[PDB]
Amino acid sequence: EDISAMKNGFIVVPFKLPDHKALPASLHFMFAKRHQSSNSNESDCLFLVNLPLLSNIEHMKKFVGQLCGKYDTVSHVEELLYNDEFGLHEVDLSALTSDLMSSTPRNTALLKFVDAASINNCWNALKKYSNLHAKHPNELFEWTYTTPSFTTFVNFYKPLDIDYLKEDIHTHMAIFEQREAQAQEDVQSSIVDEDGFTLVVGKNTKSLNSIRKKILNKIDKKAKKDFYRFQVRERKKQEI
Amino acid sequence: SNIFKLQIDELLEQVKLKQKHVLKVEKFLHKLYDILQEIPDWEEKSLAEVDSFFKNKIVSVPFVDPKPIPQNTNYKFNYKKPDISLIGSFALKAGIYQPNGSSIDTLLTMPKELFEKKDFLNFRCLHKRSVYLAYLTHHLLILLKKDKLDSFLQLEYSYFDNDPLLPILRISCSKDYNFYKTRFSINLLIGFPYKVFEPKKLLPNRNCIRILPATPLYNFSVLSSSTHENYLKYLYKTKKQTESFVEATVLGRLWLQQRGFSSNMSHSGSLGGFGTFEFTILMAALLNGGGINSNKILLHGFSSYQLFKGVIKYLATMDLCHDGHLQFHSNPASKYIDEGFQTPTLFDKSTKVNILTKMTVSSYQILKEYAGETLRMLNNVVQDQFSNIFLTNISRFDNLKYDLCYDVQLPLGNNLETSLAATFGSMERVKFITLENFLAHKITNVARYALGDRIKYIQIEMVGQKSDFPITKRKVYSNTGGNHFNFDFVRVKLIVNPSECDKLVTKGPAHSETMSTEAAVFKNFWGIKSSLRRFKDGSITHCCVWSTSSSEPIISSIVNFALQKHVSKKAQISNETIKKFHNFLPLPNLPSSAKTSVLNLSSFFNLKKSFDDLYKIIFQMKLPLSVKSILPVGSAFRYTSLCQPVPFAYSDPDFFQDVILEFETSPKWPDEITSLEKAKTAFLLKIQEELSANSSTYRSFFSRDESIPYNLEIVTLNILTPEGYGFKFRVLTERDEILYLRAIANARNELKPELEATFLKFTAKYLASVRHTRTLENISHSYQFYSPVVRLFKRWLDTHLLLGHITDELAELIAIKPFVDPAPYFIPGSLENGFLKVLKFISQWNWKDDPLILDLVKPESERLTLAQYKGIQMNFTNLRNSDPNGTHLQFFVASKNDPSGILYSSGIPLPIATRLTALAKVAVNLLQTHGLNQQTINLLFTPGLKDYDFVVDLRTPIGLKSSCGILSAPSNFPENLNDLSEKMDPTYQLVKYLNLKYKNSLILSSRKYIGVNGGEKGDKNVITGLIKPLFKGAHKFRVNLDCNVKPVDDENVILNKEAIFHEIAAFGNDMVINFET
Amino acid sequence: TSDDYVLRIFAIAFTRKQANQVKRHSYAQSSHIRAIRKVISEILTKEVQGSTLAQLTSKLIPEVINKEIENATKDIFPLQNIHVRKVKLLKQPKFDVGALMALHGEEKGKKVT
Amino acid sequence: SLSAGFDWTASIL
Ligand SMILES: Nc1ncnc2c1ncn2[C@@H]1O[C@H](COP(=O)(O)OP(=O)(O)OP(=O)(O)O)[C@@H](O)[C@H]1O
Ligand SMILES: [Mg+2]
Repeated sequence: EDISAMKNGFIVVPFKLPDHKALPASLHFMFAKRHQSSNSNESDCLFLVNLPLLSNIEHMKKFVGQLCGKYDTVSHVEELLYNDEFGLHEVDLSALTSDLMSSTPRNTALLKFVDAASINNCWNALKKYSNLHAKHPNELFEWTYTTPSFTTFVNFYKPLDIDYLKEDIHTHMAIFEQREAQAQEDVQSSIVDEDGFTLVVGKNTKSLNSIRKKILNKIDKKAKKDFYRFQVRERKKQEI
Repeated sequence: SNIFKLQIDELLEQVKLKQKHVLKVEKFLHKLYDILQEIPDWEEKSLAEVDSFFKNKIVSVPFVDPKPIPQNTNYKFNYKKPDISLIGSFALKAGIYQPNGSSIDTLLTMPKELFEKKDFLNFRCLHKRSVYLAYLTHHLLILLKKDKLDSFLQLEYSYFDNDPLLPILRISCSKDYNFYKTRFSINLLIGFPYKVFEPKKLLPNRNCIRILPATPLYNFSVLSSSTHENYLKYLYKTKKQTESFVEATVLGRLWLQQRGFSSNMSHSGSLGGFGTFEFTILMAALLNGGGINSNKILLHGFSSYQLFKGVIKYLATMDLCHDGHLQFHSNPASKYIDEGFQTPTLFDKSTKVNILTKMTVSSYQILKEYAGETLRMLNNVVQDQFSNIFLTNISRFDNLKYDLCYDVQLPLGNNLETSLAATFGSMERVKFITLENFLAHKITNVARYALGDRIKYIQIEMVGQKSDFPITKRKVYSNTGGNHFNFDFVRVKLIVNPSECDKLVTKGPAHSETMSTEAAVFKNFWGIKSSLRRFKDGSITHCCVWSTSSSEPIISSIVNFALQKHVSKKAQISNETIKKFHNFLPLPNLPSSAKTSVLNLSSFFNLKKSFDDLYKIIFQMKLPLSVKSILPVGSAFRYTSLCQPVPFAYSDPDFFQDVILEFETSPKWPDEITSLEKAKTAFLLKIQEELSANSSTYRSFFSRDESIPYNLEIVTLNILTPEGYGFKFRVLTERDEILYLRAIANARNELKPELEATFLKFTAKYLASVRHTRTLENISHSYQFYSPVVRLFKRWLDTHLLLGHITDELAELIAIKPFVDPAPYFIPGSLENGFLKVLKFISQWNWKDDPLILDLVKPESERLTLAQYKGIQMNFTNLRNSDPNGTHLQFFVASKNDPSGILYSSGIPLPIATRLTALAKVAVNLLQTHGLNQQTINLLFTPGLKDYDFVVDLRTPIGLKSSCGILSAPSNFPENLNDLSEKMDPTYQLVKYLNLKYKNSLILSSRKYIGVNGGEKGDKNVITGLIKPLFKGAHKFRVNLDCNVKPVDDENVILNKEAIFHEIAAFGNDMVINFET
Repeated sequence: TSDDYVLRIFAIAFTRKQANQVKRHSYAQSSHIRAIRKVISEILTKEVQGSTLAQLTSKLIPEVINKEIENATKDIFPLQNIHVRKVKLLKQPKFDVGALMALHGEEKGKKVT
Repeated sequence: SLSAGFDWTASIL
C-alpha cells in the first residue's frame, strides 16, 4: 500500500472494484509509464500495463475526466491503441494473403492524448493519485466496468442486422473491384524501365505483387561418355 | 514373423519357473513318498466297522452323495499300499511360474485286488475310494506329526477339477522342507488301475447308476480316474517326437488363462473344461492325423508358433459339438467324423474316454468364437497382436467380458424350497449327480430357448462356490447352502445380438391345421404370453409381443418371465446396473419417449427428413453460380448428439446443425481473404432473400462465426425449419484453402507455427469435417450401440468439466475404439458394456508412448495397408522426437481421413489430458475395489470439484431443461428472433473468452450442457479454475508477465486473486451467485 | 465408393465451335483429347471416392458432375453436351439392412381371434 | 466422489 512507483518507472494506479452481491476493499492496480517513440501515431502516448478487462476508450475517458476534476487539469484522451485483450488482432490475415485492401505485447495498451499539454497534465495527475493509496485509500476511484460497448459483447447470441450487413458487403466489394481493376491495368500496360527494358507479363496476370511473389517462390544430360579420343583412351585404360 | 518369434522367446523365459524350486519341491515330495510307504495295511471292514473306526477320529470320510447307507453297502472296504506315481504338467516338465501358484498332481493307484469287476455300479467304487483316501489322511496325519513337519504343513480336502464325485487331499505349505516360497501345492489323486472295469460298459451312452438313462458324468469320473498314467505315456511320446511340444503347450495355457478358461468342471456353471491337458491332448490328436482324410494337420517339424496356430485353427473352424466329432487312439490315425453327439466330444477309442465330458455346450460355443477371433488376429499382418493374444486379461471383470448380467436370487436361500428341490427328482440325479449341475442346465435351457436369436452366447455362474473343505467335514459347507447347495446365488451372463436384441415380437412356428411339435412346445413354454398373430405379408404365426422401455432392454423382461414361470415363481431377477446407465442418457421430450428403445434413431431421421425438404428448396433456386452440393456436417447427422433432436428445443447447444454449401468452380472468386468471406456472405444474402419470399414458412437470421482464428469475416445463415429444426449454412470455396496456405508461406518464420494452427482448425471444420461425418454415419449402422455409448461418454465428460477443451470429434474417435478394435474383447453389445470398455481403454492408454490409430471400417476395402500403417507410425515418432514429454500434443488419433494424427487433438492443455486419464484410472480402480453397483455408478458420474483451486457457482434466470428437449416446453419459435438469446446459456462462451485472456495464468472449465447436468431445473452451472504453478508464487515485475497481479515489493508481484473474481463475477452479472476459493 | 460399392462410370463429351468461329468443323487434336480425357477421369474418380453411393446418386440428379467437367476442361478446348452417359454397379458389399432402412427413412401383428 | 489430483508433469502415465 505504501508502494507508489516501481523503480523501473511504472507508476501504480490503484482502482476500487465494483460491489457485487456474489462478492461481499478489493483493488485492481494499473501500472503506467510515459511512452516515447518517433512514430507519429505512437507519439503522445502513455504505456499502460495490466489493463482492466475489456478496457475501451470510453472507460479511459471516464477515468481521465474523474482525474481532471479532482486535480482541475485539462486532459483529453485521443484513442487507446493496441488493445488486444483476447489476441484476436495479433496477425492481419488480410495483409498476408494479398496487398489489395490491406497495405500492411499482451495485456497492455498505448493511451494516446490529444496534445503534449494533456499527457503531461495526466502524468502529474497520475503521480499524485498514486500517493493517495498510502494515505487515504477511501478516495480511490471506482472502475464502473459497464458501458454500451460492454453490453454488446455480453449479448453473444444476437442476430446481426441484415440492413447493416447488406450495406457493409456492398461498400467493401465496390472498393475491391476498383482495386483489382487498377491493378490489372498497371501490369498489362507495357511496363518499360527508365533504360528501355520491357517487363514480361503473362496473360491473366492481375497484380504486380503476384509477379514479385512468383519470382521469390521460384548440360550433364547432353554430355557424351565416349565421343572424344581421350575419353576412349580412358575407357581403354579401365578396360584392362 | 521374426518379431513374433522373438516375442515368443521373451514371453517363455519370463514365465519360466526358476529351477531352484524344482529341487526344493523334489526334495520334499521325494521324502513324502517315504511317508506314504510307511502307512500300514488294513483289513476287510463293512460300513459299520469303518464308521466306528472313524467315529472318534478327527478325520471324516468324504463320502460322495448319496452317502452309502447300511442296506446298500453290503460290499466291504479294504486298504493296501498304492502304486505311487507322479502325473500332470510337472511330470511332463511343462509347468510355468504362476504368482497365484501351481499344483503338483501325485497319483495313488488303488491295488486291483481291492476291487470287483462290477464295482462301477451304484457308486460302489467311489465309496471304496472315499475310505481309501480317508484312511490315508488318518495315518499320514500322525506320521506328519511324527516327523515334526506338521508345524508348517496344512492339510485339506478338495475336489479334483471341481468334480463332486472325486474328493482329493491337498497338501499346502504355510510361511528345510518348507516349500512355501516355491508356490506349489501337492494334490493326492486316488485313481483306479487301468482296465479294471470293462471300458465298453463305461461308454457315455451306457448307464452305470441303476434306477434307463445314460450317465455321461458318472461314467467319465470312474473311467478317467482309471486312465491317468496312460495319457502321460501318450503325451511323453509326442514330446520326444516334436521338439517344440512344451513351448506350444505353455502358449495354450497362457492363452487359456487370459480368457478365463480352466480344466475345472463346467456343468456346475463356471467357465472351463479345456485346460492345459485338453489343449495338450488335442494337439497330440492333431499330430497323428485330424483331417477327414486322416491326413496330418500338424507336423512334428512345426515350430511353437505353427503348432499353436493349427490347434486354434482346428477349434475355430471344425465343430466338435453339434455336427462332427474327433476320434483318436492314444495307444490309429485321428479321423474327424461328420456325425455329432450334440455335446463336445473328443473321443478316444483306445481308452473309450471322452475328454470333453466336463464341457457344457454353452462354454464350447464361446471358445469357438475365441479361437476364431484369435485366428483373425493371428493372420493379421498390419498390426502386431502378441500382447492382445497373450498379455491381456479379459476375465478380470464380467461386465467387460459379458454384455448383460442378471443375478437370480433363488427362494429359501437352509435348503432349497421343497417344490424347487422336488423338481430335482431321482431321474435327474442319475443324469446330473448334483443339484448345482441340474439347476445350471435348467436355467440355461429355458433362458436359451426364451431369448433365442436375441443372444449369441449365454453363461450361468453359481457365485460363491467352494471346492475345498476341512478334513473334519465330509462335504463342502456353504454359509447359505448349509451342506445342501454349494452356491450363494446364480448369475446369468449374456452376449446379446445387437441386430435382433430389441425385436418387439418373438417370432415362432407358423400356423398349421395340426399343431406341430415345435408349435406345441412354443405354446407350452410361453403359456398365456403365447399368441397367434397375423402381419402385413399375410403370415399367421405363433408369436408373443413385448413392450420396449427407455430404462431396460427387452431381454430383461423375457428372462424374468421365463425363469419365474419354469424355474421358480419366487425367483428375484435384478440387473440394476444396466438400468442406471440407461437413465443417465438424457430422455427426449418426444411422444412416447419412455417407450422408445435406446437403439431407436427415429428422432435423428426426422431431422434428416426436414433437412431434405430444405435440401430440395435450395437447388431449385436460381443464383449466379449453381450449387455444387449441400453436405450436412452436424452432430445429429451422425447419430452422436448427446440429447436427441427435439422440435423447437432451441436451447440445446447442438440445435443448429452445420451444413457445408458448395458452389460450382468459378475464376471470379476474390483473391483477398476478407473479400472472399464477404463474397460468400453475399451469396447467403440472396439465398435468404429468395428463401424468405418463395417459402415464407421458413424463418432465417444471420450469426457471426469466430471459430477460425483471425478470420473475423465469417457469417453463417441460420435457417429455422417449420418442422422445428435449425440449420447453420456456411459456404466452402476452392480458393479458400489455397489462400490460407498463402498466408503461411508469406508469414514470418516465428508466426508460421501460429498460422498453421489457424489452417488446422479450418480443415477440421470444412474439409476434414465432411469426411468424418460420412464415415461415422455409415459405420454406425453396423455398430448399433455406438450412438448411445458415445452420447453417454460425452455426458460423462461434461459432468467432469472436460468437453470444454475436448473437441467433439476427439470424443467420438476415442469412443469408437472398442468397436473398430474390439480385440481382445468382443464388439460391445450393451450400453453398460460399451461405456466401461471406453473407460478401460483410456485407463491403460499411455498416450506419451503409444499412438491410437483406427481402421474406420465395418466388421469383416478401406483397411489400412502395411505401407499406410507404417507411414502413420513414422509420423508419431517424428512428432515425439520433437515432443518427447508430450507437452504440445497428448493424444495421437489418426485414421484414413486424418493420417497426420494432430487434427482433432491439438490445443488441449496438458492438465486436462492428464485429468482425463487420471479419472479413467480411478474409475477402473474403483470398480476393482467395489463391484459394479448403484453406488459405484453414482460416484462415476458425480464430479469432485475439490481439486480445482477456485469454484464459481452460476445460475440461469430460467430453467433450460424444458427448452433443451429433456423430459424431467416451447412449441414455436419466438416471433422476434432476438428473443432466442433469452433462453440460451452463455457461460460456455464466457469460459472460452476467459481462457483466451488468462491462457498464460488460468485454465477455466465449465459444463457445456446445462440442461442435462444443471440439476432438476437445468439452471445451475459452475466455472472451475486452475492457477498455474508459476504465477501461483510471487514473480518479478516484467512487462512480458501478461497477468493480473498485485505488488508486494518494488519488483515482486503476486496473482491478483480477488480481482480476477471481480472480472469473472461481472461477466455473469445476475448469473454468478457464490464463490469458493 | 466409400461404401465399397465398385462401379463403372461412362462420360461423353463433344467439341463445339466458338461464337466467331468460321471453320466448318471444330475437330480437336489428339493431344487435346488425351488431356481432356485425363481431366475427366480425375474428376469422375475424385467425386466417387469422396462420396457414398447414396450421395453419388444425389449428385447425378442435378447433373453437377457435368458442370464440374465443363469448368475443368474449359481452358483445354470448348465442349458441349457433357454427360455422365452410364453407370454400372460391378460389385456390392455385404448387405446391411440397417443402412438400407436409414436410406428409406418393427411392426407388431394383429391377434387372430 | 470421483476425485483425482491434478497432474502437470504427466506423472500418471
Ligand atoms: N479332461 C480330462 N480327461 C481325462 N483325463 C484328465 C482330464 N483332465 C485331467 N485329466 C487327468 O488328470 C491329470 C492331471 O490333470 P490336470 O488338469 O491337473 O493337469 P495339468 O494340465 O498338468 O494341470 P496344471 O494346469 O495344474 O499344470 C492329467 O494328467 C490326466 O491324467
Ligand atoms: Mg495340475
